[PDB]
Amino acid sequence: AVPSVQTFGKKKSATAVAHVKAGKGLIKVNGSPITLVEPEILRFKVYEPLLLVGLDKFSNIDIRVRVTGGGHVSQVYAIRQAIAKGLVAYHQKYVDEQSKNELKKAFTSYDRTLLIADSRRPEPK
Amino acid sequence: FTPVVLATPIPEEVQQAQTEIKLFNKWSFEEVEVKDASLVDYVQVRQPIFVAHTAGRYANKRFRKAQCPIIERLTNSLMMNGRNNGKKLKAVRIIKHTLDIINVLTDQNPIQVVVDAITNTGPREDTTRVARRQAVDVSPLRRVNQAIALLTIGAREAAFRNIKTIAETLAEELINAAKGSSTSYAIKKKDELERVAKSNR
Amino acid sequence: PVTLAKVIKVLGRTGSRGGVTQVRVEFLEDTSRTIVRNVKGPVRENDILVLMESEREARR
Amino acid sequence: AQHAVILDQEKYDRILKEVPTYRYVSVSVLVDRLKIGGSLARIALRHLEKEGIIKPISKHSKQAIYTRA
Amino acid sequence: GVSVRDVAAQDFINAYASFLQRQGKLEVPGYVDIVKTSSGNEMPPQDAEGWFYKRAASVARHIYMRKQVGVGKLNKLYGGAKSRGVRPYKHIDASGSINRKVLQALEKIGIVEISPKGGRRISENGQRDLDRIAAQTLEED
RNA sequence: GGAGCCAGCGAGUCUAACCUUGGCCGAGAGGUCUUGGUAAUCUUGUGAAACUCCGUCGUGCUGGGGAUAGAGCAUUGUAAUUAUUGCUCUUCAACGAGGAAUUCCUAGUAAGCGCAAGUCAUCAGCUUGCGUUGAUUACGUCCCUGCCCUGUAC
RNA sequence: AUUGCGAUAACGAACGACCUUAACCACUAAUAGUGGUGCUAGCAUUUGCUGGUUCCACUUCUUAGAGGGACUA
Repeated sequence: AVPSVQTFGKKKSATAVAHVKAGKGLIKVNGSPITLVEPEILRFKVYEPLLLVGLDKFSNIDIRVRVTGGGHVSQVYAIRQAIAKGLVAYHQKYVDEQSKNELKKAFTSYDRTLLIADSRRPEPK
Repeated sequence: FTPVVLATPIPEEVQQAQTEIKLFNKWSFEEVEVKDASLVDYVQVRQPIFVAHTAGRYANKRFRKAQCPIIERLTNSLMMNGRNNGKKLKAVRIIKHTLDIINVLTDQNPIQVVVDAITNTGPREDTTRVARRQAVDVSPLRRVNQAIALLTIGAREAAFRNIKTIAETLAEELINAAKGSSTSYAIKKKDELERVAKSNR
Repeated sequence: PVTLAKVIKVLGRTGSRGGVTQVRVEFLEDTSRTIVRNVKGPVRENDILVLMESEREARR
Repeated sequence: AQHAVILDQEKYDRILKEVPTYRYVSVSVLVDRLKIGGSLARIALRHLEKEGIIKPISKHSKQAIYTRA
Repeated sequence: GVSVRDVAAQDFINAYASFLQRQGKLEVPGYVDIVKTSSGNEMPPQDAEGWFYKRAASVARHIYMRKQVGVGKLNKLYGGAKSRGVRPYKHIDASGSINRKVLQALEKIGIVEISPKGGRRISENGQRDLDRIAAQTLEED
């Protein structure tokens, strides 16, 4: 039908899920434009995967994300991870491997947590 | 420039950040310099960041916290007394307002003023109990820790039973300590430690 | 005035509680003239100290 | 002594000439070097900004920051 | 096109509350200005005249975004902590009598209607009304 | 004061009356008519609190703090007086960061915040567990406290 | 640590000091989730965007049970 992938991100108990497909660059979280994500002070924490690679990369794809559990802060860290992982997975299948690793180089230079969950867990009894 | 329209329009002012990372999208890390050669390795100002909140874990290896950016090191020490524990988002807002004030009282790049206060305030000699006391030298990492603690403690006490807000008093401390001004709480504390050490050496 | 010196070797813990490390330090302005000093905080090789008194030597 | 809570004509005249002198003005500053109470200062800033005498750079209800221009 | 989801929360609500008050059709309970709105509160609402319109707007938006709601869930939503004096704080529900009349009032002007499976659901006229105010709020930028 | 708005671990009736959605009445506590569930299915997305945004207050034991006390309205129980618990109006105490002493603690840890279960007609400031927000300071030693090991018929 | 090289009037023997978590992956199943399809509301009208309610496909997320995945590297 149409080229598409789905990927997920984790933080502590939040679980973001993202669908990516070909289209016209729009990014929505729970049906609302990403410019409205809250709290305000953390909003740049979500722009990172966009500004770090450059907006030109998104013009041909639609991202929509749902976030479910956790808390106000932990679920912000979930969605940024789901976007980054989603973006490389799309390139990995539908363009060359060269551009795929070009993306990774940018992300892992800035912050490892964009791709890999931090693996901290509550202390047992 | 690169306006690059999208079906969800990102505001112009965010697109302009696409070229260089600025703290709070406001001030540049470029041309910030640690003026004392002894501290260059211990004041992280080289990796830029957008906002002073990170998940990073630094407790696991004993020198690893030297890599944490100085602005985040500062925000942590505001979260101090028991009524404020865990309230980091409160602390982040305080820093955001503080840098603004320093950009109006005086006119330097405010992140430069912070670096001056840190380097200028850390004690350089101390004492230990043997009873009697003996004078000893102090290591560069501890110099940074002492500076941060003295600065925020002075700010906290100045703003208790106050009229000025935390941001007002923290801003005034930093400015006075970038100068050699003894009016700042932290400068007085440094002097007493060193003159006592001189007496006992 | 102040004098800078570079840590070249760490010798061991000292003091009644282990709160102090003994270190061998090389002057930065000119090599040699090495001296041994007591340092209060955590310290590593290549760290730089600010010796505010020069002609003094650690106990032993 | 006590801070004023109603605006006499003398202080009104005083405000309009003094405030353009300061680099930085906030609720705390007007309460400090002028002697009006905090409930006046919140009113004065909104009036002076509307009138164009002071320049805003950020507003946050729990903090406000205005400059000479 | 535009949807309510495209507008910031405490910006849509202020706009719609101001509009709704001018039309004057929204019927107020009359015991307004005595009631605390919650048994957990201390002092009544501080905006003496406007506060009933503000809540009417908030309820309408909250229903629009959801499948259906009833009075009990609204009491949970607007609840809060009560001080309980020297004992530790606890969660407490808001007044039922306010919220019930709010829903009844909105139903008379036709924004909301009773759903099967209980509770209230948005009317198609409610959709049309709220979507219009959304467009105006962005356009004013 | 108004607005925004997000969890995890539990527990529930036919033996009969447990957990309760929705409609109506009441300022509130509460009442009343129906309904789903012997449960990954229904209560329950347990829409929790801290928290975020916009306003009022202006350093005055003050709009901080809420003990003691008066009047009235409800709910459990065979029975609330020496007063189980809840609500409303009024009363408005000490307390301005605490001497000598002394407890716990090295990472999703301390501390802040709330929820469920236990007991149980009603009655928690208690005990156990769970999640939310999330630091500073070591990565050492035998100084203090305490434990352990390797000359002489005593 | 009676945990071991060697030495040699000794040689050869006896108690105390394995089992479940965290973490990756094939297999299950659905009372959990996703997508499509029929119908349908609002906005706008490149034919989109956000929702409500009859079937179909799937198992990645969830699930829980089972199977395998550090010796000082």
